[PDB]
Amino acid sequence: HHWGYGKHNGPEHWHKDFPIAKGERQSPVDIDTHTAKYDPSLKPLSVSYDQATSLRILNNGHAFNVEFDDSQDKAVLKGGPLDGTYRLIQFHFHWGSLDGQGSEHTVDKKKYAAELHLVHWNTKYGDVGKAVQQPDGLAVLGIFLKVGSAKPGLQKVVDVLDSIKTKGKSADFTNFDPRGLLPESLDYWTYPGSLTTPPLLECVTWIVLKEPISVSSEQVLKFRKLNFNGEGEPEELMVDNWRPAQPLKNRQIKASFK
Ligand SMILES: NS(=O)(=O)c1ccc(C(=O)NCc2cc(F)c(F)c(F)c2)cc1
Ligand SMILES: NS(=O)(=O)c1ccc(C(=O)NCc2cc(F)c(F)c(F)c2)cc1
Ligand SMILES: [Hg+2]
Ligand SMILES: [Zn+2]
Repeated sequence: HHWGYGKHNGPEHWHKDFPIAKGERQSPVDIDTHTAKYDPSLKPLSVSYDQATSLRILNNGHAFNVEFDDSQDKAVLKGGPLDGTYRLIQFHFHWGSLDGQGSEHTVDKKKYAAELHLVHWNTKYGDVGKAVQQPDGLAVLGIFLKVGSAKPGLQKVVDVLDSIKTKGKSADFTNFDPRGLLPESLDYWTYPGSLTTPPLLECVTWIVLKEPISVSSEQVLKFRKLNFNGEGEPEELMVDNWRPAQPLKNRQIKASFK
């Protein structure tokens, strides 16, 4: 009665309502490190998050989004394979019920515990609504999470999850610094793709970081305690909200490093 990740409304069914699901530039994809083309013309990424203004965190029934004020060029992404300035609008995660799965993208078929997506829209389009209608409208920075040591910068997010346990719940979330979620290196792979959830619009330039960040078992456990359902409805734990790898088709994955 609406898409989800369940047996009856999961990824295998999305194509019925969103035919683009079987499109030419769908995400995520498997990154085969041996076939990725090192491209020397790729410029380094420019991540300027020092003026980032987070405002709210909400459980939307599919994942939890941390939203940022994108009214001005406060937190932007430029450089890399990008042409123009991209403003950060929100970030969310995809994760699994077990540590051996959770990521959307895979590297040489290897799945990580989770995947962080920092969503940005191209400023030349005026608003996000217009950007999703363009081939280069969005830029998503993907970061893999592996279970190991705790990530201090992630704890503030972890602590607030209790207040947004169910669908539709939101909590004020100001003064969060997204710089605390970045790995040391900004080396990346890039390819043209799409949103990984319906409407599955093919308007995204994907930039997937090579270096994952570590999070503790305890930190990822808290993600698994969220609910897909709203208050008063049957409880369904929010886990495995990831889409399986899609055919690469006529696309080439470029790498910024040798
Ligand atoms: N400036 S703000 O904090 O008041 C604000 C925050 C989030 C959104 C939003 O998520 N729209 C949906 C949405 C988000 C995306 F990231 C997209 F790519 C998209 F197409 C639609 C809009 C405004
Ligand atoms: N996991 S990910 O990075 O690929 C991803 C990022 C953002 C969104 C999103 O904003 N959906 C809202 C939304 C509502 C609409 F009505 C739209 F038209 C639209 F494009 C997006 C979905 C997936
Ligand atoms: Hg598009
Ligand atoms: Zn995502």
